[PDB]
Parts: sequence; structure tokens; C-alpha cells
Amino acid sequence: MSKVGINGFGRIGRLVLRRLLEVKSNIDVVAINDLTSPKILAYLLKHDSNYGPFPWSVDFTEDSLIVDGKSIAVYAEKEAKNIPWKAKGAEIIVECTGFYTSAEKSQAHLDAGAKKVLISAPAGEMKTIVYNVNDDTLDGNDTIVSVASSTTNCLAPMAKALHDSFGIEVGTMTTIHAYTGTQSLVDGPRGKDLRASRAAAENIIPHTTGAAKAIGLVIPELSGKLKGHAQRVPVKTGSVTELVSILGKKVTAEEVNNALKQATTNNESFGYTDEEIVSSDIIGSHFGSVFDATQTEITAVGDLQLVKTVAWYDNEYGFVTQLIRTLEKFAKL
Amino acid sequence: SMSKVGINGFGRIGRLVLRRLLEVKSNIDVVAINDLTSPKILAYLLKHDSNYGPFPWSVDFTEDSLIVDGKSIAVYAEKEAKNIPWKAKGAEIIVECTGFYTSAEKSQAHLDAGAKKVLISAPAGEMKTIVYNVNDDTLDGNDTIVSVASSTTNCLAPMAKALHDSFGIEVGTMTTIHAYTGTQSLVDGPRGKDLRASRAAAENIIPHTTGAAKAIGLVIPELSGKLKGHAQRVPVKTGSVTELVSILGKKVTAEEVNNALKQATTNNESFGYTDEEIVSSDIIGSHFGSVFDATQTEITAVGDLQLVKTVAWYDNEYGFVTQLIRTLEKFAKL
Amino acid sequence: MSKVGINGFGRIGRLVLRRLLEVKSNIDVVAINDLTSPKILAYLLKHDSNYGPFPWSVDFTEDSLIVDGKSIAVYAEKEAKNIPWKAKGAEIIVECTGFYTSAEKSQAHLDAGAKKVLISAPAGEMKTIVYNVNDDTLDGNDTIVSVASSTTNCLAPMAKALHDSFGIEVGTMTTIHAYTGTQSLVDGPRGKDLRASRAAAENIIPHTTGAAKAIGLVIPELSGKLKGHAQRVPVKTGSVTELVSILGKKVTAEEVNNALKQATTNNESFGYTDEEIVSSDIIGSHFGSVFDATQTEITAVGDLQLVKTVAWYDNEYGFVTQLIRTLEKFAKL
Amino acid sequence: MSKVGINGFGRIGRLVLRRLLEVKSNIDVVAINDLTSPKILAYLLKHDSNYGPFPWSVDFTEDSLIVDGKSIAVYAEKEAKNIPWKAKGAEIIVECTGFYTSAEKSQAHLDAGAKKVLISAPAGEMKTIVYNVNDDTLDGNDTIVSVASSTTNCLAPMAKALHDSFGIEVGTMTTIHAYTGTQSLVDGPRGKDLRASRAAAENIIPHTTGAAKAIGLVIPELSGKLKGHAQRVPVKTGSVTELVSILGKKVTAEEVNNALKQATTNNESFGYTDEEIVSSDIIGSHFGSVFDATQTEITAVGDLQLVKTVAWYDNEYGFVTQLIRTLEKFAKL
Ligand SMILES: NC(=O)c1ccc[n+]([C@@H]2O[C@H](COP(=O)([O-])OP(=O)(O)OC[C@H]3O[C@@H](n4cnc5c(N)ncnc54)[C@H](O)[C@@H]3O)[C@@H](O)[C@H]2O)c1
Ligand SMILES: NC(=O)c1ccc[n+]([C@@H]2O[C@H](COP(=O)([O-])OP(=O)(O)OC[C@H]3O[C@@H](n4cnc5c(N)ncnc54)[C@H](O)[C@@H]3O)[C@@H](O)[C@H]2O)c1
Ligand SMILES: NC(=O)c1ccc[n+]([C@@H]2O[C@H](COP(=O)([O-])OP(=O)(O)OC[C@H]3O[C@@H](n4cnc5c(N)ncnc54)[C@H](O)[C@@H]3O)[C@@H](O)[C@H]2O)c1
Ligand SMILES: NC(=O)c1ccc[n+]([C@@H]2O[C@H](COP(=O)([O-])OP(=O)(O)OC[C@H]3O[C@@H](n4cnc5c(N)ncnc54)[C@H](O)[C@@H]3O)[C@@H](O)[C@H]2O)c1
Ligand SMILES: O=C(OP(=O)(O)O)[C@@H](O)COP(=O)(O)O
Ligand SMILES: O=C[C@H](O)COP(=O)(O)O
Ligand SMILES: O=C[C@H](O)COP(=O)(O)O
Ligand SMILES: O=C[C@H](O)COP(=O)(O)O
Ligand SMILES: [Cl-]
Ligand SMILES: [Cl-]
Ligand SMILES: [Cl-]
Ligand SMILES: [Cl-]
Ligand SMILES: [Cl-]
Ligand SMILES: [Cl-]
Ligand SMILES: [Cl-]
Ligand SMILES: [Cl-]
Repeated sequence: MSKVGINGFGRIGRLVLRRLLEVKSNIDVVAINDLTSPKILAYLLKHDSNYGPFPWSVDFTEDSLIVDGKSIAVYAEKEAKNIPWKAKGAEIIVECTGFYTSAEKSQAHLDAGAKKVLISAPAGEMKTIVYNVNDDTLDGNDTIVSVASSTTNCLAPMAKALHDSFGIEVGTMTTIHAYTGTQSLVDGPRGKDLRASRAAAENIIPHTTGAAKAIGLVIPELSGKLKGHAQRVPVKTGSVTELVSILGKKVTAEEVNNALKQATTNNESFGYTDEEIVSSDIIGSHFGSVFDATQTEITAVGDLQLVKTVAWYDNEYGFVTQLIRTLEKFAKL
Repeated sequence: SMSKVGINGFGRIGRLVLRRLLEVKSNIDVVAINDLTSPKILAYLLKHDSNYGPFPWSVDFTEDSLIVDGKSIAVYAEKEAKNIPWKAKGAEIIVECTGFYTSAEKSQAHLDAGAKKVLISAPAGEMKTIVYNVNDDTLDGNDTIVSVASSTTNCLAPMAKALHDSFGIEVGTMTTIHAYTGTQSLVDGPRGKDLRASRAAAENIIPHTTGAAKAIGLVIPELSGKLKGHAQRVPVKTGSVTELVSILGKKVTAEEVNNALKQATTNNESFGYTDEEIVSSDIIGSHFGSVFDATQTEITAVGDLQLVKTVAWYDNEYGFVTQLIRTLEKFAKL
Repeated sequence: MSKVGINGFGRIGRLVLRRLLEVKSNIDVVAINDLTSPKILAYLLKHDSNYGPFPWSVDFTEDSLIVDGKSIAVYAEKEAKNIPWKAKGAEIIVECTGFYTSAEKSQAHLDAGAKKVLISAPAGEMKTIVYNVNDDTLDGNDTIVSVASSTTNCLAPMAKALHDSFGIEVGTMTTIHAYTGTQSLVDGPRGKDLRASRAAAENIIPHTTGAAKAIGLVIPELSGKLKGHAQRVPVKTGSVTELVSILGKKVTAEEVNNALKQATTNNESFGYTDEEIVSSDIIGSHFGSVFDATQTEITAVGDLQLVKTVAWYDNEYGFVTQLIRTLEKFAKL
Repeated sequence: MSKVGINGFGRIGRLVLRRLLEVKSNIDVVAINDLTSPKILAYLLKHDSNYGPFPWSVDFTEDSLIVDGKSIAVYAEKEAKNIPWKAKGAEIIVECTGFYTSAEKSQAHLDAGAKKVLISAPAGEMKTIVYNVNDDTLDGNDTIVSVASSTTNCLAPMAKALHDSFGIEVGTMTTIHAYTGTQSLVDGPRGKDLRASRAAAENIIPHTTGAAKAIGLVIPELSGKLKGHAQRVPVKTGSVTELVSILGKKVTAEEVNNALKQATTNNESFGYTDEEIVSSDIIGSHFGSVFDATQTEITAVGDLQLVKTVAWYDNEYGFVTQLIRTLEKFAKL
């Protein structure tokens, strides 16, 4: 129950291991499952187009990685129920494949002899945790838990702060979001999301996301009160979420900013800036969300007020630092 | 009827002004261009376009002109508009596309230089400002200097107008996810006093101020002071999209918003409609100023509190230019 | 008026149809096979990130596309031997999937009832045609033919002219090549080519190509004289091929250029330019190769001389016009 | 000497400071000249699109930056004449504006009271240093010296090693090169050069470079033996140079790679890799040049032999490391 396996050694999977080693975690990654050879997983861990060289040694054998001198078994089981997690005693699986985003599906890791699963994505009605918003809802008896999306991790601490300070009566969100591997390099079939079939680095691409709609799992009072969507655009990582709200009180911009500032104080998960940053400045962030005071906008006509608030997020590494906080707590229950 | 035009600033917008005029076989002839460079360079840029490809007509040049589709066009290189020799070829209406004369005070220099009227391809303060097929009926014979606002305004205005007319907009805020432009930076480095504009445009999402919502009263007077907004500049070369979040004057469904918008786009050469799952590159070369996208419409309601998000695409280069040219053609016949 | 089937309606497959309709070809495309529904293929045909809206109407039914009012059967058979090509009498298959690049594999289209197959890629030791270089080697007995890569179609007309005018003693090629669907959007496994696993829009990526090595299939006398490779870079289409040769004769730049110009005169496949063009200027090219006199370079020391020649190609549409020319001829034999 | 001015606080200028600080140099930057406000230079230093957050604290006043608690004056003089280098005690001027690339032009820095100038670019016929190739050519009487281009620092070490082991009889280079500030963001005039007028992030753009032409200043025996050019491509930083040589001996690939390995052994300026890297893996390199053994290629037809050797380079930071290496030495004579 400090021994971990990773299913899906992709962008998130590899950064999970990077982060665990960065914080000198007591968690022990003993096994990795993907679809490929150790050779290829080794090369991918060693060379990262977004974060540069792996800061530890990486080698491999025909069935393992050796990362900073320590051996990690590598399996290639496309069906999670066949992953031999018991061989090295992997107890908590960090599920990062995208193919097991529900209770029913991730049960397969427990049938395969793990005790717990932390899914790196929304997964329906199950405990969904944004760290430093609702991580106190985790419980010793939880075996399958979600950390939602990157987008949820960015939205939630902002929504929580506005909710606690002013009340959110209704709101809508748009994230301007880096492209991800669910999109396409060249125009071509991508299941049945038509917009996902289009070349991701050459287009602005609207895309659905549940971040707003499922916010009730993280902040129950906001349940049903938000909606939203993304526009996927050609940056490799680093994204930004705008929320437009009718609040429960009349406010000034200074007041909103000051409230947010207070909520980020002593908060390892939720950062604040008033610097004129742009997306690349978020890359490598150790926050799940960085509230940007410079973009706060209050639109007012007589009685009526609309409030736009904006937070940056590194949808890869930043979200990953959240996934790890949640994992470290999950392992100790 | 005024047939003869001068283009000042033969840049992204100015070159496409020519392109579009020839494409529609306008009776308007471009008789002179002014910029800061040589005919050879302007001819190279006209002939080869990174966004729309090869010019569809022949391009050659001489020491002091361009020859385009067989027709000669004078080239001047006067950085101050008052010195442009517009009377040599009888340039009557100036399409002002440099970014440097974005006021009545500034653009009236073209009149001092012998022109009769000026059409500014950008916002230009509190002057007559036209979005074609929203408020072009406010143009008259006494208008001598006119603005066509920003392409962001040409996107926002028709959408806002349809909504104003059908339901009312009590208050709204806009964000445009906007293609990068020449006002931005290639590599991180100073760009006047806007810190964000200093950053590498093709490697960043860059918040950016725009006045499209702020100054919407110039085009739709009843919405004056009711809208704000900003842009997120992103790494696409052209093609942009504008989201507006409104409190409307009436309780609505999405279907009802989409139908109202559809009716407003019917027989409207400036304002298109789509319910297809398009992306920004599908808007490149659009002949509309704005294309409303029914697939992105969103009603968020809790009790009596309702937010409505409406979304419209626009090719901030060519699509905008089609609107500029519609306004120009009308301007010239008043 | 021969009837054609297209296997693989991808970047090349869809542009094959676009080019046939553009030239008002007598060929009728009567069937398409891919892996997806008519609706997704209709979406992709209609909307193209590189070439804009389809110039003809496009609709679909549950088993067909309707393109400019003509019906094209759609099938979804991953094994070519199950494609019912006889149902609409497809007699020439344009093979564009990447999965049948040999005589032995493409035979499966003849087993399934077609008479000939034109493969849109290198396919080993078979007749391999670059139109206007070696198309006269085609005859009434050929049933399986390749058109090589777009790179071969760029390289061969330049090499052929140099060969004919000066002799090429030895040469090496580098193509700075737009990224394609064989690469990856984000860092992730891509078969066994390590470099192909890396984010294509964010890197310069060395990549092997057979264009130089197998050039002898197209220009027998240059067999074994050339090698080369690619650097894949972040442009969506539009590519350029450099060739550094030792020629059989001492030359000037002007002399090299005049010879190429001659070879491009009344040559619908091979253009010339002495304009300072860049890669977006080649997009939509109706040539397989455009020679660029501005980039010619003669480096000489004593009796020694290196000659660099450079030519542009739209690896998508330009190549496709070559493929269609070859197809037009192959259908008349 | 230990007191430096930087004229041109641009991509190179800022990184010069970053690198000095990273190596705990005993050299101290005491003044900076550019064309803007300390506020804007501070924003630029702190927030870097290529290298992320500055690793030391940055603040400013109306006449200064404060970097890691020390004060650095800031001037805004359009003409080097007018810079009070004297005031703050600026001995050596790192000239990084691109506007003073000759001995005569850089004279101003000495007229305004600096003792030496080190120019960050080629600067006509003057002492031009690639560190660990010809820095032994520097003496105490040197006042204005060049470190040439990024491309020169890539080409020179590789060329040097080949020349020492085998002889280069003639060669031509192509660098596939990240776009830089001399190019355009959108299509528009950029002085006389037509190709530089074109949108840099949307195009492959041929472009002249003197690296090969002027190699004689760094490696005198190669004077007039090399030529070359660049293809600028849409990556922000990270480049690669291919050189095709006729050597003075017959060689194998293994033999060429071992000679280069030897030349890179305990060579802090000149690295080696046999890993399958791509450009982004070079970002942040502490080498001026990294020879890539995986791309070596030998084309032999009897006595004739073309040898292609390929080296990577971070045209920003990698080049900067060499610039600082040279500076440290220049400052102690
Ligand atoms: N990229 C982001 O911005 C981001 C942020 C937060 C959460 N997420 C979520 O995390 C998950 C992974 O995202 P990603 O960007 O790392 O995806 P990715 O495509 O980079 O990685 C997926 C990995 O899973 C492997 N894989 C696929 N199917 C498999 C199977 N059946 N068994 C084992 N391995 C399999 C792939 O080979 C790959 O290495 C998704 O659920 C995604 O929604 C992504
Ligand atoms: N690009 C867009 O998306 C877009 C859309 C709508 C409106 N606009 C507006 O249109 C105008 C032009 O935009 P652009 O994108 O074409 O910019 P641009 O930089 O491409 O073009 C400006 C042109 O004007 C020339 N120029 C500069 N100063 C001059 C002077 N004093 N005299 C003569 N010529 C001069 C330049 O040499 C260049 O050719 C701006 O006002 C801009 O806000 C731009
Ligand atoms: N630059 C280019 O894109 C280019 C140029 C010249 C040649 N080629 C060659 O043309 C061929 C296609 O290239 P592309 O870029 O069009 O690739 P692509 O990936 O865009 O297209 C492949 C298409 O084939 C389908 N497909 C995959 N497996 C299949 C199967 N078993 N049966 C039926 N359909 C299947 C896919 O669904 C897809 O639509 C390849 O051999 C490639 O080397 C490509
Ligand atoms: N970027 C590279 O890859 C690279 C590599 C090696 C060498 N170089 C060379 O280094 C030099 C700088 O290149 P860069 O990429 O840093 O350029 P850049 O354009 O990023 O920076 C130049 C800086 O100088 C300033 N400037 C311009 N004229 C000035 C003046 N008269 N006085 C003071 N400041 C002035 C600008 O404001 C800017 O901050 C050039 O000579 C270039 O050839 C560049
Ligand atoms: O909001 C705006 O949108 P456009 O005129 O649509 O491009 C303007 O501020 C920006 O245009 P510009 O940057 O080319 O001047
Ligand atoms: O799920 C989290 C992020 O918002 C991105 O999603 P994706 O990688 O599944 O496309
Ligand atoms: O130039 C050759 C082709 O573009 C490469 O095709 P592929 O990479 O899609 O196989
Ligand atoms: O404006 C300056 C560029 O960033 C410098 O690099 P370059 O001269 O090598 O193009
Ligand atoms: Cl929603
Ligand atoms: Cl004036
Ligand atoms: Cl505003
Ligand atoms: Cl804008
Ligand atoms: Cl088969
Ligand atoms: Cl080869
Ligand atoms: Cl290739
Ligand atoms: Cl040269």
C-alpha cells in the first residue's frame, strides 16, 4: 500500500513517475503496463519534448525499466484484468490509459489483484478529488477514486473561492486548452468525435469537456450550476480557463482579486499571479491552477453584474502535481 | 459614381483588398498603392501569400508601379499620408490599412493629399463606424472618413444584433480566440508597452485587449456600454472565433436562439450560419464577416438566472476584407 | 471510362478523388474502402485543413457517399481480400492505406476481383513510375505498379535532368519534409521507429526514406549511386529536397539552371522557378517537383566540385497530380 | 577583468546573463543597453518562452534591474557612442544587437570607455573564435573580437575533427535552423531580403548564412573550401547542421564516428550522442555543437565518396555557453 503500478505510461503516466522522484516520495513504483517494449518506454522517459531530459538515469532490460538504479517491471497487457499486478505487489494503480474511466472498468485492476485505483481522468459518479478543495472526502474504505481532468483541477479551486466568498448562482466556462493525444496529427478518423479528427496543431478546435458539468462531485453546492467547453489550440501544453459567473453579491475587481489571493495563501495546490504571463510561463508549474488577477473583468449594467475570472494551468505537469498529492494521501488511508 | 481607389498600407489587409476587388470584378479600380517599400517587394508579397496561396492574376512590376492582371498601379513610398500624391492617378477613396491613421484627425491627411474620402480598416474612435448588414444604412453622402471597425467587431456585431433584436441583451462579455497578427512578436522581445504583446506569438496563448465589445455602441447604439471583452491570441495564422456570454431579456432554449440566428443569416451575404462540426481552418477564405455556429450554443439556467453563450467564426483576414469591400462599394456610390 | 476503387480514403485517398474531379477525368470512382462510416468520410472529404472546402457537394447514406450527385459505395473491410470490388465493378484499385505495399499483399485486390492496382507508396521490386521520367515503361501486361513516395517524385525529375545533361557520379539527398500521419502528435509509441514517436509539430525529426536508395527502379543508370534521408519539420504540407552530387562534367550554376529549365519546358509534371518562394507557395502545386534555380550552388576546389540542386514539392497535392497522371495512363493500357 | 556591459538585451543578451549566473562566474554584469524600459526588460528576463522562469529574483527601478539582489544599470541609447559604460565600470561589452558587427562600428563601445568588445555574431575580417577550436589564437592585445554565428559554432568543431583526422577537400553544409528574430511573423517587408519577409512559423524558408563561407577565420586550412545555407523551419529554438564532405581518405561510418567520439571526449564545448534525439532534446544544451553518430552517412561509388556528418545545436543557449567560455578567457588577458 506504498507500492504502486502505472497503467498507461503516456504523457501523464511518465510525468507521474517524474514527479514522484522529484518530491522524493516514499511511494514505490514497482510496475508499469503499456502496449510496447521497455526499449521504447525507456526512450520516451529519457527524452521529453515538453520537459526536456529526465533528471535520473534510465536503462531497460527485455522486461523492465531501470530508473535511477531501481528496477520497474514492464507488462504489455491491453486488458487490465490480465495485468499481473501481484507479481511485484502493486497495490495502488494509477490508471492513465483513458480506457478504464468508470467503476465497472477499473474494477478490472482489483480483479487483477490490486487493492486500489486512482484514475487520472473523470470517471462518472465516484469520489472525484481536487486536492486542496475536497481531499478531506477521501476515506479508508475507498478503492476506486478519480482526480477528474486537468480542467477540473483548474476550475475547481477558482470556483470554490468564488463560491465561498460571494456565492456562484450560475456560470459558464471556456478553457483555451493545449492540444492532447486524444486529437489527430493529420485530418483523419478519430472514432466519432468529428472535431477530434482534425489536425490539432493547425486549428482552433472546439471540444466538449465535463469539467463544469460534473463540478458537483467536487463542490456539491455548485452541482448543475455550471456548464462549459474547450477550444483546443496549437500549444503543446499549458492552458487557461475562463469562468463567467453571476455571483451572489455585487463586487469590485479588487475585491474578487483579494478574495482569490487569500484562498491561494499557504495553498500548495492553488497559485496566484498579477504578472502579465502567457501560456508558456505556466509550463512546469507545481500548482493545479494559477489565478490571474490581471484578467479579472466585471461587466455591470444597472442592477446586473457579470464576473469573468481566469486561471492558468499546466494541463500536463501542473495537473500531475495534483494527481501525486492525491495519490500520497490515498496510499496512507 | 467614385470608381478610383488608393490603398495605403499594402499589408495583410491591403493586399487582400486588391484580391477581393478583382475576385468580385468590382467597377472600383485600384489606381495607386502607398507603402514603405519597393514595387519589387510589394509584387513579391502580392504574388506569394502564406495564407491564401498564389495571387490568381498576373503580377509584374516596374521601378514605380505594379502591373496586375495587365493593369498598371502606381506605387508611392510616403510614410506621411499628407505627402501621398493621390491626385496623380486620381485616387478618390483611400482604403487606409497601415494602422497608423486610426482617427479622423490622422486620416484627414489623405484629404489634404488630394483624396475625397477615407475608409479606415480598423477601429478609429468615435466616428461613423460600419459593420456591413448591421448598420450600413447609417452611411450618407456627407460621410467623408469612415471606419469599418476590427474584424472582431465584424464577427461580434451581427451576432449581437440578431440577439438584441430577438431577445435583448441586458449585459454581456465576450472572449475571442483569435489568430495571431503582425502587431505581435515573433520571438520574445519589446513590442511597445504591452508586455504580453512582447511574447512569441506562435508559441503561446496570449491575452490581449480588444475594443470590439467596449465600442459596440458605434454599430448597435442600444448596446452601448453593455458589453466588455478581451482576446486570447493563439498560434493559428488566420481564422478566429468569438464567444459571447449574455444575459438576455427573455428566457430561451438553444433551439430558439439557433432559429433566431438562422433567420437573421437568411439572404445575408455578410452573416453565415453553420451547424457542422467545423474548425478554424474551415473558415479560411470565408466570404462572410461572421459565421454563427449553432453547434456551440449553450444555455445555462438556475431558476430565473440564465446565461447564453453564442459563438461565431470569422476569417479575420479575408472574411473581414469581404466586409470592408462591401462597405467600400456602398461608400463610393453615395 | 474505367471504374476505380480507392483503398484508404486518407490524406492521399481523398485528394485522389479531388484531383480526378478537378481534371474532369473519364475515370469514375465507384467504391471506397476504409475503416469507418460514410458520415465520418463525408465530414473529412468536405472539410480539409490543408486545401479548404471540397469544391463539389458531398453527402452520405449508410453505405455510400454522394459526391456531386454521384454515388460511391463505401466499405469498411480491414483485409483487402474481403473488399467486394466486383459489386460496382471497380477494375483499378488506388491503394492508399500503407498496408499493402508489395506485389504479394496487393494481389489480394486481384483475388477480390480487380484487374490492376496502383500503389501510392514504395512497394519493393516492381514497376515504379514517376510520371514524365519513366512512364513509358508501362505496358498492357502490368497489373501491380507503384508510384514511389512523394520524395521519389520530387527527386527523380531533378536527378534525371542532371544525369542526362552532366552525368551524376555519386550523390546524397536531404529532404526537409512536412510532417505526415506516420508521425505522432504527442510523445508516444509509434511502432519501432524511436524518432517517429516524438511530437511532430514541435521538433526537427530525422527520418529514413528510400527515395535515394531505390532510385534505380526509376532511373536504372543511378542505381546504387545515391543515398539520403529526411528531416521532418513542423509544416503541415509542402516539402523541399536538396541533392548534393558529384557530376560527370565541370559546370557553372547558370549552366545547371539552363539544363533544368529545358527539362521543365512543356513538362506538365516538373516545374521551374527562379522566384524566392517558400514552402507555403508550393501548396496546391500541380507539379510533382518544382526546381528552384535560386538555391543552386557550385562548391569547387581544384579538380573537385560539389553541386547542390534543390526542388520543392507539395508532398500531398503535387504528388497526387503525379499519381493521377500515372493512373490515367495505366487505365488506358 | 570582471565587469561587463551587454548591449542588446535580446534573446542572446538575456541568456548571456542567465548563463554567467548559472556558472557562478566572477564576471559581473553591471550595465545593460537596449531600447526600452527596465520594466519591460525585467518582464522579459523573468518570463522566457524557450527556457521558462528565470532562476533568480528579478526586480527593477526606473534606471536599473535588480537581479539576485544586485543592481545593473539600464540605458536606452540608440547609439553605442552615448552609453555611459564608464559610469558603472564596464570593461568588456558583449555586443548583441546585430547593429555593430564590424570593428569600426563596435569602436564606439571603446570611445564610450570600455576596454574590450565581444560581438555575438560574425563581424567581417576580425579575430573570430569558436571556443575549443581556435581560442588559443586570443592574446592580451585583442580589443574587438567575434564569436561568429550559432551555425559557425556548430559547424566548426565537427569540421575541425574531420579535417584533423581525414582532411576535408571540399564540402557544403545545410543547417535546418530554428526561426529567429531576423525573420517575420506575418508576410511583410523585412528590408531587401524577400525570403525573410515571409511568415516564419508557417514556412520552410531558405536563407543565407556565412558560417561555411567564412569558416577560414576559425579553421584557416578550410578557407574557401566550404559553402552552405539554411532552411529556417517552425521550431522556436534547436537546430541541426548537415555537412557533406569529400574527405582526403576513404572511411567507414564507424571510423568517422570514432574520430568524432575522440574529439568530443572531455570536451565541454563539443558533445556526442548515439541516441535517437530530436531538436527539442537539444534545448538547454551546454555544448556549442552535439555530433550525432546516428545520422552519419557514407556514399561510395569506387574512389568517389561523400560523407555526411550531422551535428545538433541549441542556437540560443548552446551557442551562449560558448560565448561565455570565450568571454571568461578574453577577460583574463
Ligand atoms: N494530456 C493531458 O493534458 C491530460 C491531463 C489530465 C488528465 N489526462 C487524462 O489522463 C489519461 C492519459 O492521458 P495522456 O495524455 O497521458 O494520454 P497518452 O495517449 O499520452 O497516453 C496513453 C498511454 O496509454 C497506453 N495505452 C493505451 N491503451 C492501453 C491499454 N489498453 N493498456 C495499457 N496501455 C494503454 C498508450 O500506449 C500510452 O502510452 C487520459 O485519461 C486523459 O484524459 C490528460
Ligand atoms: N490582420 C488582421 O487580422 C486585421 C483584421 C482587421 C483589421 N486589421 C487592421 O488593418 C490594419 C492593417 O493590418 P495588417 O494586419 O494588414 O498589418 P500589416 O503590418 O500586415 O500591414 C501594414 C502595412 O502598412 C505599411 N506601413 C506601415 N506604416 C506605414 C506608413 N506610414 N505609410 C505607408 N505604409 C505603412 C507596412 O509596410 C505594411 O505593408 C491595422 O489597422 C489592423 O488593426 C487587421
Ligand atoms: N505526404 C503524404 O501524406 C504521402 C505522399 C505520398 C505517398 N504517401 C503514401 O500514401 C499512403 C497513404 O498516406 P496518407 O498520408 O494518405 O496516410 P493516412 O493515414 O492519411 O491515410 C490512410 C487511410 O487508410 C485507412 N486505413 C488504414 N488501414 C486500412 C486497411 N487495412 N484497410 C483500409 N483502410 C485502411 C485509414 O483509416 C486512413 O483513412 C502511404 O503508403 C503513404 O506513404 C503519403
Ligand atoms: N538568436 C540566435 O539564434 C542567435 C545565435 C547566435 C548569434 N546571434 C546573433 O546575436 C545578435 C542578437 O540576436 P538576438 O536573437 O538576441 O536578437 P533579438 O532581436 O532577440 O535581440 C536584439 C536586442 O537588441 C535590441 N536593439 C536593437 N537595436 C539596438 C540598439 N541600437 N541599441 C540597443 N539595443 C538594440 C533589441 O531591442 C533587442 O532587445 C545578432 O547579431 C544575431 O545575429 C543570434
Ligand atoms: O480585436 C482586434 O481584432 P482584428 O482587427 O479582428 O484582427 C484588433 O485589436 C486586432 O487586429 P490587429 O492586431 O491586426 O491590429
Ligand atoms: O482530462 C484531462 C485534460 O483536460 C485533457 O483531456 P484529454 O487528454 O483526455 O484530451
Ligand atoms: O514524401 C513522402 C511522403 O510524404 C511520406 O509518406 P508517409 O510519411 O505518409 O509514409
Ligand atoms: O533579430 C535577431 C535574431 O533572433 C538573430 O539570429 P540570426 O541573425 O542568427 O537570424
Ligand atoms: Cl457542459
Ligand atoms: Cl500625415
Ligand atoms: Cl472591454
Ligand atoms: Cl484581438
Ligand atoms: Cl487481404
Ligand atoms: Cl539511403
Ligand atoms: Cl520522408
Ligand atoms: Cl556559401
